[PDB]
Amino acid sequence: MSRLEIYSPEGLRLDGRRWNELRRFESSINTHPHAADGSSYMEQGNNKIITLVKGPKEPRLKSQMDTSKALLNVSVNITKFSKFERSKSSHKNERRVLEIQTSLVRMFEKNVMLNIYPRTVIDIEIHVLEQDGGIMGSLINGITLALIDAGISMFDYISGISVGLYDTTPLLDTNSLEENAMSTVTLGVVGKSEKLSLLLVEDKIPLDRLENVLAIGIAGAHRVRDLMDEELRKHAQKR
Amino acid sequence: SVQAEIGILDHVDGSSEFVSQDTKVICSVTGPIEPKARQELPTQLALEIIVRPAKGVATTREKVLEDKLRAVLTPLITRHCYPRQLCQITCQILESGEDEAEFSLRELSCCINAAFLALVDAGIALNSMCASIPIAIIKDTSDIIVDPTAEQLKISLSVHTLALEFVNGGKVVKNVLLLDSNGDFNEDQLFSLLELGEQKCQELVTNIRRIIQDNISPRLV
Amino acid sequence: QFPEIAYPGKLICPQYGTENKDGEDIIFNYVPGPGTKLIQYEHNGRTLEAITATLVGTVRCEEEVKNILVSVLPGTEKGRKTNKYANNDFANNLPKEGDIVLTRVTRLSLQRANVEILAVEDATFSVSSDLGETFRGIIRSQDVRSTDRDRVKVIECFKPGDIVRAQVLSLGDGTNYYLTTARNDLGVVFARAANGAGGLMYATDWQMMTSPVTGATEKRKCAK
Amino acid sequence: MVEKPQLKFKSPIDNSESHPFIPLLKEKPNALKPLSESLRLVDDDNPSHYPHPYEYEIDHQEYSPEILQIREEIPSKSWDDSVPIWVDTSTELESMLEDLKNTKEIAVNLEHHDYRSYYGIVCLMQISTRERDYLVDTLKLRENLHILNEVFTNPSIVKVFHGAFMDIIWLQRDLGLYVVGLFDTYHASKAIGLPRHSLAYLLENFANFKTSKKYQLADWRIRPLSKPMTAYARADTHFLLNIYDQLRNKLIESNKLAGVLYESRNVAKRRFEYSKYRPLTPSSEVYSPIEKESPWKILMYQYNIPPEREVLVRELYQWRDLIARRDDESPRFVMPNQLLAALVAYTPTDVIGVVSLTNGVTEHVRQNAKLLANLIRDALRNIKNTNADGILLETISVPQIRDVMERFSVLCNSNTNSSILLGKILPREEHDIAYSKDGLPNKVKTEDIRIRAQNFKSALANLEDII
Amino acid sequence: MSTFIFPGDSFPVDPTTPVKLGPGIYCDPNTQEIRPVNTGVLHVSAGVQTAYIDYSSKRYIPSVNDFVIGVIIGTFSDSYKVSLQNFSSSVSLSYMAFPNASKKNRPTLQVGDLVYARVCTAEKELEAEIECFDSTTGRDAGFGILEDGMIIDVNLNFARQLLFNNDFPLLKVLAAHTKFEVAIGLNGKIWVKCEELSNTLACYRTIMECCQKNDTAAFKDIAKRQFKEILT
Amino acid sequence: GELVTDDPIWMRGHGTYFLDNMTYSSVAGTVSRVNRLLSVIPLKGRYAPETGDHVVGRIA
RNA sequence: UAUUAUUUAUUUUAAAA
Repeated sequence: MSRLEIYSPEGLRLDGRRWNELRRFESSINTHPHAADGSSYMEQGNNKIITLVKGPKEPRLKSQMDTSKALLNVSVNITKFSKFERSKSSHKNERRVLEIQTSLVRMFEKNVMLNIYPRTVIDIEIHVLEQDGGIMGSLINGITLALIDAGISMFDYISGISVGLYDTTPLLDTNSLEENAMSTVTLGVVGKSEKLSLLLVEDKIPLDRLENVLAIGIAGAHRVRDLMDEELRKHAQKR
Repeated sequence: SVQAEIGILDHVDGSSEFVSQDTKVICSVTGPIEPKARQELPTQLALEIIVRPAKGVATTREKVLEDKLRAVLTPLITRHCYPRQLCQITCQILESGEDEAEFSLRELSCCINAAFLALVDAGIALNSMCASIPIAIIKDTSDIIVDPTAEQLKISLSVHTLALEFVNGGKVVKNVLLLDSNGDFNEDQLFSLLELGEQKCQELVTNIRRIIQDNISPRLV
Repeated sequence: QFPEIAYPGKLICPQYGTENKDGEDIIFNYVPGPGTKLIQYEHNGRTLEAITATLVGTVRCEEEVKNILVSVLPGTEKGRKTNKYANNDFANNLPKEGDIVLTRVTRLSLQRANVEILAVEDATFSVSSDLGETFRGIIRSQDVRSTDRDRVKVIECFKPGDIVRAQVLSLGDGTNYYLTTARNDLGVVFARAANGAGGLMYATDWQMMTSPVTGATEKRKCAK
Repeated sequence: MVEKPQLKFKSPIDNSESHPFIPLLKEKPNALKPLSESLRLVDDDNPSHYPHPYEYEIDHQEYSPEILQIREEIPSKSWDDSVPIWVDTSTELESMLEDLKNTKEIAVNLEHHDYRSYYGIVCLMQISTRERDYLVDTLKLRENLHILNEVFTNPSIVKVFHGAFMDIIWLQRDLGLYVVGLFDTYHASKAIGLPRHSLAYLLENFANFKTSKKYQLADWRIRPLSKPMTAYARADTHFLLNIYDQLRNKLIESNKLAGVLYESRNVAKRRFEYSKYRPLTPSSEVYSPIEKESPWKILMYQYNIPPEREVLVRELYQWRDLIARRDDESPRFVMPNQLLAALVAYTPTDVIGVVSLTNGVTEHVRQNAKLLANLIRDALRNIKNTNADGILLETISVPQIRDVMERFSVLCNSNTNSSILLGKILPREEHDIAYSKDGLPNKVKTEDIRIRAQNFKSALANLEDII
Repeated sequence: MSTFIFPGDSFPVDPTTPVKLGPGIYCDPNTQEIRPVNTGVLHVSAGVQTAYIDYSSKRYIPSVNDFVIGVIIGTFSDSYKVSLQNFSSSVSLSYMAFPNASKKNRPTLQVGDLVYARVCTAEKELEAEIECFDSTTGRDAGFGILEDGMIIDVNLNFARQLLFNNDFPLLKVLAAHTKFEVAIGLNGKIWVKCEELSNTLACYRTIMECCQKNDTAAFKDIAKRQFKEILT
Repeated sequence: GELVTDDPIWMRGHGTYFLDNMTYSSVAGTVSRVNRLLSVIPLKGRYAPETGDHVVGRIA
């Protein structure tokens, strides 16, 4: 927009929220029943993500078959219209996608009981329709909810949350404008525990300030698990 | 005078490092190993030649550098006593020692000398020995010079890469493996540098034989 | 009465034709062959099962109220003698069952010898680079010799690069053919010493091959 | 040189196979359904067959709740300081029976012999508790071992086997024993995912017992057993209780205990039935020595026999089976498949040909050489005893051909630039040249290369002699 | 008579006396001349006069009657798949190549198990074959699974000097510090094992350091300093 | 991820995993109790084949 | 013809006697 106040002395951010308030979290299950085994339409703030789980199924070619566990493939498709300016495909932009996809595979292959499904493959197709900051955390929430819809056995929830640090004030669920003005940490918290399955720090953060950011990060991620858990309760009781 | 080392890399069968003027090339050899389906030869050994530039990615310039380096090492290896096997020869150019946009002979010559030494360290059956030197002739005074500097290349009329094959104590020139010439020259200048090069390569193998013997002898018993 | 030369699309004759000869009417039964196909045509609203040529060459008829094998061989009679269709004849003439082929050993397994079919009978043969047209078969150990079929050694019968004259048995697994050399005239017909690194060897005994110049002897499964 | 123990049985050997398999059970301890109703033939058109007793027990009985939780494994008894307890008398059987009634887990294994017996005979039972190891002579207690049904069917006692897919059949056919509370460590090892599902793998790894495994196809009828065979027999069950403790805890951590106990019940529910009274549909719960409508068909493919000689292999397979039943021998003892294939391939006419075969004939063939020769001769003389276009011409006939030909004639009455840019440069033929001494090119004619081609092909095939 | 030689050099043996071809020399199938192909020390033994070249190498080539340490990488219906060295071609180990083998009994060997075998077939045009009991002499003592322990990578010359030459003081200097059991494979593998892990670890570090330091007289100071360090 | 019971005397079935002498769920569904078989029946799930099923299949 | 098979092995029931 323009020159804005990031965190006013009145404790209000540029979009009206406060330091510990999340963006609106509207999740949906079973949005694509005739196109995948697991579906989750993730709408976190202005982020709009479609996650499709196809599996466990027989691999198309025996060159990708494991006789002791399933193979996990995560495909992240960032649409040309996810932002304001219609971005053109860049050769450099392909490297950042591979790092995200690999980080997601290594994250959920440890939490999803792949041993129960041997000689099978689990394809995760993701389509990002719009992004507005905190896209990495929202991708995690879509995968967790889509795997549960597909009946894939997991050990616990994996909650994705993004925390920013402005001067000395940490801020929960950073949007696009806030990420452009501060350092951002994304976390992958496992269930109600304080254990992390993902930790990405892509900007400079003082070492003495990192301890507190993680505490508020894992805390706000528990709230994300509640929002995802409640959506599964309402969808199971009404059906 | 040139510098050369042997057995520098750990996770390969044979390695080497050849230095001339400012050109530095590290080469590694691994073989015989299991070849790929698109690589195996029914009767003889298959070669995988890879040269990588000091700057940027591998362009088509290094592709013709592979094809020339391949034409030198292929008759130099007893391929038939390794049927359905693979040999990976990888040359890494640390410093070019010359203008990459204009010349590539000082790197080709060092890759040949580095590959031969690495093939010796690996234990591949070699039919003979090999030496390679760069040759140039200066514009003003049409003088033939061996192992020219980077500045002399920018003042030369033609550049030459001579790769010879040595047998019997490094005295009998069995054949001329590679003679790559580009520039301006006639028939008289060719045999003038070819005769001059045959005696400069002859003292190179004599120095190479001393280099590899000073390293392999402490290994054996 | 059909034109000698034919183009893909020229109507030859329907499947039924009659004529009065010597006061005895006969009806011809024209069946499709290699180069034709029954095509229905319409000129007044009623179909007919006519034979239409689909090759470039001359039409030839043979016999087995009789049946007539109507076919079209590709090329001109002058071009067949010059053999200007050698590459096209190799791909169009697939190796059927019971044929004799000239292969090249490319892979030696403990119980089989993978080969590459290079020619096939048409002694005249047919053989085709970047053409991308080549067949391959497998010579199993059980089909190497007739004397003591089981418990043999293929390393002493073949080598990579040897040319082998072998008769096909049947389509192995779709991917490969099944060949055999259990005959005196089947086996290695052209080999070289030390996997091609030596001199041209020649067959002598039923399982012995030797080169004249080098004098070295190597055991094979020869054919003579 | 070994006397057949079948001759010493108090109950004779009935190889007649003239009625469905009647279970040798007279008392059903630890039962939920009365034994008086388990002897009713069940006929669902499958032949009428006696139902497997204890089937309702294995289906509707629960294991001890102690199996569900994890407990610390107890070390197996010392191997160098222990000795087996031979059980060959009726008095020594009750002393062990009252010992197996006072325990929680037992390891059981059996040995079998099938070469000189049609259906086969059990030769040794290996029982071991957490304290002692027992070796039971099932050849002298063949009529007395039915007392063990009080322990083998007690749900509070776990029977630890390893590959009981045959021991269950051997217990009910030769000893009248049934197992309720089976724990097959084969399905436990198969569920965990061990590379080898054998008992030797469990000994060498979980029990650290390195052993030579050759006393399996041995003759277990001989008495007394040799010292190596006694040590091998006791080893099959000595450590199986310690292995049971390890594999059970792993099945609980891996949530695979439910599947192993389910599969174990399906193994204990197997029912033995004669081949003549076997079900037509293949089932994994019923066993028969012959489970195919034509067993000689797989021999004709194994030995590559022409289909015209199937009437021969039929009369030889059926004759071989009836002879094996008469003398209580195995079909391979009277005539192996190696000799059966030679008789149908060589077809011996005279009696001398039946005796003189390269492999060598058995004594049954040697005595029945005249009978077998008369069979192949008769079957071969029965083989020699065993050994269009007007359909379409009537539809169209001949006078109607002039219509389809007139249709043809008037249907098909409806049937040069040199170059533009590249037409006079690409279709150009080959032109070869040669430079003279003055440097001028000289084009060779297309007839000069024609001379070269016919001169090479003629001089190529003209090689028929080399010195 | 031992001299350093190079490929393409003149073979210092007269063609009159019949000489046996060994590893290092090559007989051209065309010119029938005997010429070197490797670089090392030439050895000639003065009944039968054989000749070979001792060249430095690390990539093992399978040869018959060689004791090797292999890793099982594949179980199948009638044979194992064994790897004698990384990136090399795998070798075959049949189930019938064991003491007291049987077609009705599968061996209790899994992937990742170390086996001490003997190369019984080394055809250049075929896959090499190994066995865990000598098919020629009936031996079986020492062959089989190498349970626990640690395997070490050495060059082929260090492994051959350790198995054949009894004057190599590495085995002797190790016994002076700890009791162990060793298995030496000609494919550059050395398997050691001690009672305590601390002793096996010091044996691993010594054999590693002694392989790169060709000074044979320094093996005593290597084991002295290495075993003294693990005590801290 | 949530706890279904802390009673060790149970036989864990599908949708259920054992951890630290306690029992947790691996899917989202209803808890089932049959004799001693404790399991969780998930909502959406593919066909689970069993012994003796008259099925219709296509050759791949 | 799953106690059957795949050879540089796509087998995913090799257990009992």
